[PDB]
Amino acid sequence: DEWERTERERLQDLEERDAFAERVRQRDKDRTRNVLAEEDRKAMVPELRKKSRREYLAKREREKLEDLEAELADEEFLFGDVELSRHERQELKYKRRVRDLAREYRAAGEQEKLEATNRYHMPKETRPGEEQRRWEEARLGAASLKFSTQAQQKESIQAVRRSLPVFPFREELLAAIANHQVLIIEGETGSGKTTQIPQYLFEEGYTNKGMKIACTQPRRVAAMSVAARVAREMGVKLGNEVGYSIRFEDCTSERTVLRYMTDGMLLREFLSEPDLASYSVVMVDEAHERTLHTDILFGLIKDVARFRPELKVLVASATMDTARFSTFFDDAPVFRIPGRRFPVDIFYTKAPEADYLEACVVSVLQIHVTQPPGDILVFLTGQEEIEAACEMLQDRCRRLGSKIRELLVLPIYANLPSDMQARIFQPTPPGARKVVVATNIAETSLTIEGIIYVLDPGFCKQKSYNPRTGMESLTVTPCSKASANQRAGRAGRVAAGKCFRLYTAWAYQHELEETTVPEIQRTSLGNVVLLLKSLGIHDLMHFDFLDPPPYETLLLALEQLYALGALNHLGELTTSGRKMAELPVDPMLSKMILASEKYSCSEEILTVAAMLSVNNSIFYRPKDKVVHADNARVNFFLPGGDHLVLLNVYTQWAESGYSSQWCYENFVQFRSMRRARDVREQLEGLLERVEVGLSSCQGDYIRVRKAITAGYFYHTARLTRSGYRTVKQQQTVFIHPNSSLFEQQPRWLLYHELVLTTKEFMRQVLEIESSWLLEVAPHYYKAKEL
Amino acid sequence: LKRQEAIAQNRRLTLEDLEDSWDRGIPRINTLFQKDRHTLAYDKGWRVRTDFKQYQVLKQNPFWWTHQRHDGKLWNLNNYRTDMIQALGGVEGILEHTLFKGTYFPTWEGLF
Amino acid sequence: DTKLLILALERLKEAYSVKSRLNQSQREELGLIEQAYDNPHEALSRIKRHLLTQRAFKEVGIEFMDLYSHLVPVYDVEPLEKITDAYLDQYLWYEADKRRLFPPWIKPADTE
Amino acid sequence: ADRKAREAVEMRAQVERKMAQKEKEKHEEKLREMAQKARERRAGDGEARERDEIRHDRRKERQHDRNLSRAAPDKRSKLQRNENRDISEVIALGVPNPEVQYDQRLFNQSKGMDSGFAGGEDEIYNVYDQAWR
Amino acid sequence: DHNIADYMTAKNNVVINYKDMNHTNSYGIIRGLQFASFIVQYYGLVMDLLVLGLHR
RNA sequence: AUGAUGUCAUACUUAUCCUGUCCCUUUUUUUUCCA
Repeated sequence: DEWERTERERLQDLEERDAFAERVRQRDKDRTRNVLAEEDRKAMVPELRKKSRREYLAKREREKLEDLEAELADEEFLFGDVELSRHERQELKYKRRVRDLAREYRAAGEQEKLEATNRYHMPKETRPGEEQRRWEEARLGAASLKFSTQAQQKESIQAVRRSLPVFPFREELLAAIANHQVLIIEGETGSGKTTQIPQYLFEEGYTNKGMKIACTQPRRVAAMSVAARVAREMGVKLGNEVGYSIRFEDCTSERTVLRYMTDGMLLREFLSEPDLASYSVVMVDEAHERTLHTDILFGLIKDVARFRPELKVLVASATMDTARFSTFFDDAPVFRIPGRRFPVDIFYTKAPEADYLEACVVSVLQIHVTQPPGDILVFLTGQEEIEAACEMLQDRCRRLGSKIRELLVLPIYANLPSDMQARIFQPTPPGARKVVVATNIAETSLTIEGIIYVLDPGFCKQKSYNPRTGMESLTVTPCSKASANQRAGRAGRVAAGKCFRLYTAWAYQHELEETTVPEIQRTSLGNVVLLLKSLGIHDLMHFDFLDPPPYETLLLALEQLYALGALNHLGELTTSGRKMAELPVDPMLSKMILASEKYSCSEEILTVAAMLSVNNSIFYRPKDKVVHADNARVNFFLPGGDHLVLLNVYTQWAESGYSSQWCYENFVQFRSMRRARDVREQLEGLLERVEVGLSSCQGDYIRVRKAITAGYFYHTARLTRSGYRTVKQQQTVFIHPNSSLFEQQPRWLLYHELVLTTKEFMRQVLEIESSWLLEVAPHYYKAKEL
Repeated sequence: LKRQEAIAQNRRLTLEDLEDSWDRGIPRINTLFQKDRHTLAYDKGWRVRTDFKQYQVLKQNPFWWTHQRHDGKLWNLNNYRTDMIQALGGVEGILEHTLFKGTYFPTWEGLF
Repeated sequence: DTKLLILALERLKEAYSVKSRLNQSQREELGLIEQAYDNPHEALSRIKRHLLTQRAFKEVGIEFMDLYSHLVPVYDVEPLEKITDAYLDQYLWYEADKRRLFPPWIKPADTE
Repeated sequence: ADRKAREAVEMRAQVERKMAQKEKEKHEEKLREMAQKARERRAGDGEARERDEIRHDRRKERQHDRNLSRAAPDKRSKLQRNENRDISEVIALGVPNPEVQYDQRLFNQSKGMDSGFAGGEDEIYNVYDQAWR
Repeated sequence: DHNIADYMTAKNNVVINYKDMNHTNSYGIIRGLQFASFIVQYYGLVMDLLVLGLHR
């Protein structure tokens, strides 16, 4: 079917790519001409000996670095236990003392450096987080007055293993999957669905034939956790046989039997191995996740299961989406695992609610004051609401004093500082109660034990993208039925818990949708359209969807990719189209990077690209240090637009030597900075692929603004005397207050985001020239409109 | 010493080791825990400065010698009001000298 | 820089705690202090520009505070320069205390 | 006088600098003695297998590090170093323990940055700091 | 820095004005400046040195 | 001898305002001769 012509085109692409790289290699070896008396040699031979000497010194202490590392690296896992003999013991004291000797022999030089620059130098006329220990000896300075058991480990592992809800269900379901190729495995949390199932399949011999067993997760770090625990059971090194591969992080070697990955990782394994020939089992976890990659892989592996019968497809999930799961996958049997640890007492409010924030407040007030021991988890929508909540709780804390006991209020969302995310993971201090105000991120992949109460406001921030004007609005929306169901299910994991819903049984059973809109519907799909055009699906209409998108959204998608030129006047891939297609980011950015080659602003567009990759969480804006943060941010504000502001901040951070306390001092989230750095170098790792030459704009921000123009020409707005209004649609937008030009208000602006918060907005904007729009897109932007 | 050992024990210093000694010591213990430890760690030479404020403002500061944010609060006169009332006669002996009963207000706990 | 500036501006506000009948000139000073409390980087840019380039200043006023057994001179400087001087003051005392300029016998000290 | 003092400061400085320099050269030559005798004391039943394991692990270590340096210019720096810092990563890897801190009923019972002494004004009623009843 | 030193010493040399009398400070120190604490204590430091001797 | 109608500007009154409009949930993506 379409699968096979797709694969046809794919293998054709792979050979064409190989030949293209080969042609490039020979071309450049052509372009670089390898042109490669007595006292002449007697002169330069000393000098080549000079560089020999010097680069040999660097290389020499480099091999000393090698074995310096290697001594302590090898002696770590051999010496401290085993009954070893004279020779290697002698060598231990040797390497120990001798590396210490080298360390001190360079410490001598360093010491003399610093003590010899310590001194007084007459001036010359020429035209880590402890400021509460810098303020704790100030007081103590002011207040002074002087004048085998590893077998036991494995037995314990297996003993707990025996108490899984899948351990008695072992052999029946193993025979079950031995029968039918397609198996629905419905199971709740804690069942061992993610851990024990691949162990079993290892035990079954599905690994022989050189085969692998894939387990994919919707989240990298969740994959890491699952992998770590399964390797703990496996008693081996995580990474050689039980291994995981996600972005920037390979922890797999050619011993890999159990390979854990994300759904996009498996998609990109479909960039390398279409038939999945070395994997005998693909186990897709919690597919209810409703991910772009989930519903891509579903269709692709459905076609595989049709065309590869001895292949093993196991897709396990938590919730009742098994009806449509089987229906699309032609009525697979549904093996029921019963897993639910402890009973959950769910309460309803007596009537509906009016101001659910104060209801949250007073609910946790009473729960704390009157309940017996046990942690509290409470859901809100997000950051603004969440700090207002903690404000209210800590206000009550202050006012009621020691008539209460210790209420560690702990807010949590995704973009708050990572140390303060880790803050909630400490075991609770005796006597104190631990109350976590959370976003639905703590619905999934955050398992904080001890939670015995949980309260649900029945709401959530759902994205909603109407393409008919291109509106992506993160709006308030009463939460799904399954959503509240597992928001209940988030509790009980260690004891009988409670879940109080802020709404009635009436509103619940009556006014509740089952599952949140399968994202394929709601999301904007540019990257996945470009991706299935990368694999060669010409007819994207009769493609094997589980949930098709509305024809309109794919219409505007195709018109977009045509406009930026990736499609020809009938809608298939240009050479630009495919090369931009391999880049795992939306085509806006990819085409701007295409323009950076033309304008010679390579590195700058690379860095801006890397910046918008994670941007939403760059700058911390605490309430207790508002003005210091605002000012450390206003420091970088450069003229031209906030994109080059991000450029400048990354420039200054890398300037520091990639320091964390740099970003701490300058009020920038280290997480975003670090990930932007690694994503920039990943784009450089693909940089030779897409035929990009490394040149800098030489301080010519005109080139960089024009490359941004060529990339985001669609993303532009113009002045109207009734506000800022779109160029094409002429519907009204507004300036983000956090924008570096928020009050400069340019006549011609370029943007990157499109939301409609409490007012219609666009984020990370820049001032543009309308002439560059005709310079870039005279076929889409004509003069009459500007 | 309780701090060091609470690092050794790595337990948390709880309110019970610090409510016997809450207003004692010269800074004061309740200074360790005020709101602005973070921008007052950078105010140095404040004592000389309040001394020299006498050449800038036309008024005389009777507490030229101290600072409440830095030195704590070195006196508490809240028993003085109570014992002043008990020595004048009590609220009854005090209000028989007043127009209190000619107001017919039922009792003096509501006065404002 | 912002901690040193916050300390300077709080110290300068401490004069008109009363929020009295003050005058035009104190009104103008309070205006400068508030707009520098809102926008702290135009302030600091100005401050360092001053410290770098300025060497001829306006005129000071003098008057005497009568303490009945001697008089005290009281000097009256203009607002823009009062802000630049307050920040310079904080910066110098902070750095001097970190590099240990003043040996332990120079004693209106912050420790007792 | 300022020129004379500048010169005397500079020359006294380099005087003592050089003297301490020679002191460090002495220190490091006795470290040379120490190192030679270290290897000398070095040179003269799990050891055999843990030793084949030494060469085992270190040798495939050099193989993997070689070929890392080879495939990507520094993917030894793309793989080994960046592996060992990020938060949920470390939580997943079971890494243990990756200053004094105390109760928070204590904090923020008090707020402000200015002395309550009014800056020299006296005519306001600040005698007691807790209402009578 | 010579810049701050020049600011501080060029700032003590101003015109002092009472009702209708005006003169110029050229010799002493105006104590109603805000860094006058620093000048007074540093100069007093120099005089502590003259009184004690560098050795003591 | 003062009717309202007013697109009349000014004069005036509330010692009436000048601070009092602003902020995004979740999250994944293959890489290539080192030297």
